[PDB]
Amino acid sequence: MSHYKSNVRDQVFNLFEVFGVDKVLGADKFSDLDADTAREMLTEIARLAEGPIAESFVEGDRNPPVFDPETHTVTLPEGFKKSMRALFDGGWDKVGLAEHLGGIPMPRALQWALIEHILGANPAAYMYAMGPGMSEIFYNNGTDEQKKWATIAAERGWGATMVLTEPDAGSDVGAGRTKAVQQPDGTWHIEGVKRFITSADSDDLFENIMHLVLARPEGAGPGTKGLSLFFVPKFHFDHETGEIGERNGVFVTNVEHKMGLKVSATCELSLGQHGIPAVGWLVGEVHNGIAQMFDVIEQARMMVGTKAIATLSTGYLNALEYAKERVQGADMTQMTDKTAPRVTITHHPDVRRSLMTQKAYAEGLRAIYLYTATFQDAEVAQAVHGVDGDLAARVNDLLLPIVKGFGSETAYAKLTESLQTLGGSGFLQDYPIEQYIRDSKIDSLYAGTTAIQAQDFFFRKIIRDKGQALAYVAGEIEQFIKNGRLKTERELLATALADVQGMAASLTGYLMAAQEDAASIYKVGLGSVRFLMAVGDLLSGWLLARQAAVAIEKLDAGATGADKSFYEGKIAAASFFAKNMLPLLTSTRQIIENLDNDVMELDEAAF
Amino acid sequence: SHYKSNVRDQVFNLFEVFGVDKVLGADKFSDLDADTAREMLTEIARLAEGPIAESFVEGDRNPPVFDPETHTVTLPEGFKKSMRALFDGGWDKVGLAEHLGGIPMPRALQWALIEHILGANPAAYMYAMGPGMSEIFYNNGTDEQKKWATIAAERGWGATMVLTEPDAGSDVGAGRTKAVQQPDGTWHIEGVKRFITSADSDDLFENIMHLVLARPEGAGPGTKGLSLFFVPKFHFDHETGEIGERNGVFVTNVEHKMGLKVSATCELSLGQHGIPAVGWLVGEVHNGIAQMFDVIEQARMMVGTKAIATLSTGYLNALEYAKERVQGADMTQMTDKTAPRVTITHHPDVRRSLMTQKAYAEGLRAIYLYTATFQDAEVAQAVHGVDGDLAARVNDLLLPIVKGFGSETAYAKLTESLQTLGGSGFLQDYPIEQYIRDSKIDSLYAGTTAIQAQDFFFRKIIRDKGQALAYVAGEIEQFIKNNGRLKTERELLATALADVQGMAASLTGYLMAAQEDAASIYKVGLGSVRFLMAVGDLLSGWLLARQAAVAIEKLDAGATGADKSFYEGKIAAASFFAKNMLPLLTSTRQIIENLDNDVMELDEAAF
Ligand SMILES: Cc1cc2nc3c(=O)[nH]c(=O)nc-3n(C[C@H](O)[C@H](O)[C@H](O)COP(=O)(O)OP(=O)(O)OC[C@H]3O[C@@H](n4cnc5c(N)ncnc54)[C@H](O)[C@@H]3O)c2cc1C
Ligand SMILES: Cc1cc2nc3c(=O)[nH]c(=O)nc-3n(C[C@H](O)[C@H](O)[C@H](O)COP(=O)(O)OP(=O)(O)OC[C@H]3O[C@@H](n4cnc5c(N)ncnc54)[C@H](O)[C@@H]3O)c2cc1C
Repeated sequence: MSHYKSNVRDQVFNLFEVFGVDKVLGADKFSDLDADTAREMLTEIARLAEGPIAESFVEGDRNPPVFDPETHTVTLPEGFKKSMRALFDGGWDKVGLAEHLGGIPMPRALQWALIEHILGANPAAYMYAMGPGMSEIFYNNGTDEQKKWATIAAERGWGATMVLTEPDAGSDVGAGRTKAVQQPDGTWHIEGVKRFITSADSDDLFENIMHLVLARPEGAGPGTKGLSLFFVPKFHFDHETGEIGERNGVFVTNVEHKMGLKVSATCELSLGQHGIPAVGWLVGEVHNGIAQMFDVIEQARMMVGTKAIATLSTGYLNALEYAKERVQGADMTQMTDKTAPRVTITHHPDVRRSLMTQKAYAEGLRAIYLYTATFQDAEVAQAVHGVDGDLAARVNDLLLPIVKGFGSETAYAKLTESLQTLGGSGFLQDYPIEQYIRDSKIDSLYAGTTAIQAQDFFFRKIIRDKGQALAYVAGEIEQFIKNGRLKTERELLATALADVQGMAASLTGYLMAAQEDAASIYKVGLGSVRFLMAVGDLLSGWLLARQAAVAIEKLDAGATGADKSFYEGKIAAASFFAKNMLPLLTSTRQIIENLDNDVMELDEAAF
Repeated sequence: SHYKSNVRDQVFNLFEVFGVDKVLGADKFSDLDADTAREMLTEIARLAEGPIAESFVEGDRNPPVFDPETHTVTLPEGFKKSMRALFDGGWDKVGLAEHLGGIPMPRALQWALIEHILGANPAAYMYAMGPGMSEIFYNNGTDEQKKWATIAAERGWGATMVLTEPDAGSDVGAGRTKAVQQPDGTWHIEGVKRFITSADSDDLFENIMHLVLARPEGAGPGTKGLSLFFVPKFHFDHETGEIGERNGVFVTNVEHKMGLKVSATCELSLGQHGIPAVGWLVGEVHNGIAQMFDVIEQARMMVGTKAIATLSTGYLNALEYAKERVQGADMTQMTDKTAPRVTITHHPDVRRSLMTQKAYAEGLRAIYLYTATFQDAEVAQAVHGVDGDLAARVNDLLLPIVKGFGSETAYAKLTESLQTLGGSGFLQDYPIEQYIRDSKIDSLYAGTTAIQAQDFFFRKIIRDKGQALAYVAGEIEQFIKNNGRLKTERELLATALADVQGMAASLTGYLMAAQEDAASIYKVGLGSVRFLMAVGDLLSGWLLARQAAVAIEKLDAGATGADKSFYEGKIAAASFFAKNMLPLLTSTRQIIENLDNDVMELDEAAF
């Protein structure tokens, strides 16, 4: 089969046996989608991923897109376009889309589980397919007139882009200088050069592309607050009929050559620089740009995290399958005997250490993003968590930089163990892991760098939140800890929780002391990422231990066969994660408790 | 011009820290004084940064092309031109024995010289390793073979180490390639080898010496039954060197790799094309694995030095970028959207990252130069006061560190180099992504990290009765025991030293328990790589601390300007490493003290 190895079994286990998302299925908003249909949906997109979607994974990397300066367009390899047609023909770009736009209603937890398969098999395919979802965001933010245009864009499956970054403005979005000039007829002319725009052109995949463009109206103030969001289509079109008209002045001028994710066209995009204006329409006919744009950013951050987790999962399973077949060496209990029987490398302790490390972090990360997704629907959050809409939103916002930052960083690091498991053959393009590594390196960078995620997590999602979302999560961990076979795990989780509370308190002190000693805030920065990673480790450990508790109940009730093996691995992974990952948080707390500004006072020249 | 060298740090180590200048101008090194040594470094650094580095990108983007009908490789012109610059300067004869054309010099200086080639275009050094292998052949050869080795070295023949088969990588002793003795005393070699570096190399050289492991007919199993053979690509006149008829050793494939693409990695068929692969028994004795390990020890030294060289230019690139990239306001002014924009070196996380790159890069540089100072009996005596036997044992202990810890650390920290560039880090326009790809294999060839860790524990500690390890620990204890401007660092090093001693005792106890319950030996394997990495952290922190002590004395004495900045940076690095890296070893010790065989007893089906 393909490079892509899916894990529907683990998804369903999470959705049903752990979090109880089936308990909203079949009723009210989900009245026409039951537990059986949901599972059949996941099996169906998994087969599509493993089949036609994954089939062009290698081709997209080896035969990447080409920019044509003679038409300012991009050409995509034929095999990949065939994969995109499979994705559209099955309607998959419209699941979790609102019903009035043609979508099938469902819990966000099920939606992201479905998308995992596309991100595992060929992640750029999903990125090119994000158009209808951005049309929906345009709808929810648009005037009534604009809501008709967005409906046309979704129904016709136009592509879309998120257009923020400029050469001098990436992390600092508010430094952007792309300009908006209001016209007598109420439209705007956008003038600027944007950089690194994913899917800014898409060959002939779609009949139009909606660029959602941040730009500074003439006379507006500085920073992100001065920005507005504009609907800037690639082609003008009839506002009632949708018929495609003349070309608008928004042109790709280059495509970047990248380490990976090569089949995703990453483009420099010029607005109003080629002799015709880039006409835009103020979204909502209100000036509220960064706020509107962050509806898009939040989705993109969820997607990047889920992508990284999807890639590690298929990386692990590839590594595992390889280890099961590769004969090399004697059993360590016979290491001195040179006539001893050769064994498969799963018999070797370092390999099992490596595989269990890969397994626990992949499964722990899947649990994290599905858990994050159970707070993205007010009604799921009520039904499975007992929390109201306001708390749910804050808990989701707390968890997003974890999915994104902890997910991106952990997936790329643990794929190293996946490649290591293949020995020298892991360094070959013949196997998919080296491409997994190159494709996933970008996950720590776009949709906001790990450092930006760590800062949002602490400053905005904890401090500004007054700790409500964090206090909720920590309280759920504490309950699990208070409650036999899982006593050691609970004791280790107790230590990890205290360690994370200690780190939170040290950083809070550094921040609060900045009122009387400005440079104190630097210690917050020095510690932020390690703190984010620690909370990620804590969540992984908790959720795996929760999985183990369910697995114990299921084995006690008589699980057999393949089910019994699955449950047994949950117990093993949870125990291994508690005994091998969690204790390091203690040293990390002590390190964060002793941070100082020596590294900040050093002359730049001494580096 | 990707390659950024650091001759200043090399000289600082060679002379101010380790005192290699003490043997320069005396006995074996009479014609090389400290001035000439310094000029040799500056000279090859200039060559590396210019002509050698010039084809780094070309070799990746335009990799060798294989003709299966001729069984040859075509290399890209720009890269062959870099190879000619290397040869025209005599840099394929560094540290070669004087009677082969070499300039005598301590191994510490030679490896420092090679560092620049490995940083600039590592595959160029690999192609140029022929003369060094000729010298190894010389040392192991008969008087008549010594004459062939003299010819090969003088004519600049390339060379290969030929061990790996599809079914024998880590387990060298499972090799099935056969050697068939002929009545005249030559042998015919028959078999297929795999992953052979430089098995063909275009027209770079007039011949290749293949050093081939093969099993004489009827010999026993395992590594002890293997013999080592001289198998030239071309037959040649043993008196004049004149090249004769093609010998029966043909490249039949060339791998497609994630990185190091300009290095032809080849399937090599001996005696499969109707032409015998004639081989000559090295030293006309049956001692193959012992003989070949002279080669493996150089290769492991080279791979480590490669990883380290690449991280260093990785970091120096990241630092130069950070110094000129403006993004965001200072953290003391985050709230103010009017604040001045700053260069990213002002941000805590970036300074954390740069100092992590710096401390590991410079700590590793110190490790490999430290290791080299035990590689000459005369340098070890003059610099350390140790006899030749202890010197060899210490060098043997440190090589899996250089290789295993060097390779794993360099690859991991390059991730920070790439992150410093933000999204541009993901572009091929900058060299970091190729550093990552090129260096991923350093954890794999010349023995995987797990084989390094197994070698370290069982052979370089247990079979050594702890003597070399006890020597190094004693030196560390001496530094700790002896101003109190470094009291905190010495206290942290004291905890780390005891942590590592604790780990060694635990693993030793698991081994001893294996006399009673064989399965206990699995715990050694589970912990071996973490122990290797611990010792590497201990050495890094100790050597950085020694560097800081030197820098303090030199600052106290009145260093100004660029010297002052350099010395300040060493103090900041030693302090940062002790406070941010070393404490984690306490958690690692506690994890190793609680290893258990659960993960070993788990059904393979539960993964
Ligand atoms: C493949 C790819 C696709 C992309 N697609 C899109 C797209 O469709 N739309 C779009 O708008 N953008 C897109 N981007 C842009 C991407 O989001 C930016 O590259 C990213 O936000 C980082 O910005 P930058 O490259 O300017 O790096 P910089 O902001 O210059 O950051 C460089 C370094 O400085 C650090 N840093 C910066 N500011 C701070 C701070 N305040 N505190 C601490 N550290 C800091 C960063 O962490 C990083 O280590 C894409 C990028 C890539 C690589
Ligand atoms: C670019 C490149 C160039 C190379 N050039 C050469 C060359 O010129 N000459 C040459 O002779 N070889 C060469 N090699 C071969 C290289 O040395 C081998 O790939 C390496 O020794 C690992 O062997 P393997 O690929 O068969 O992996 P395997 O031996 O099959 O190992 C796969 C996995 O099992 C683990 N494992 C295996 N045995 C054990 C054990 N006993 N205990 C614990 N874990 C174990 C490994 O650590 C790894 O994680 C090259 C390899 C590459 C990638």
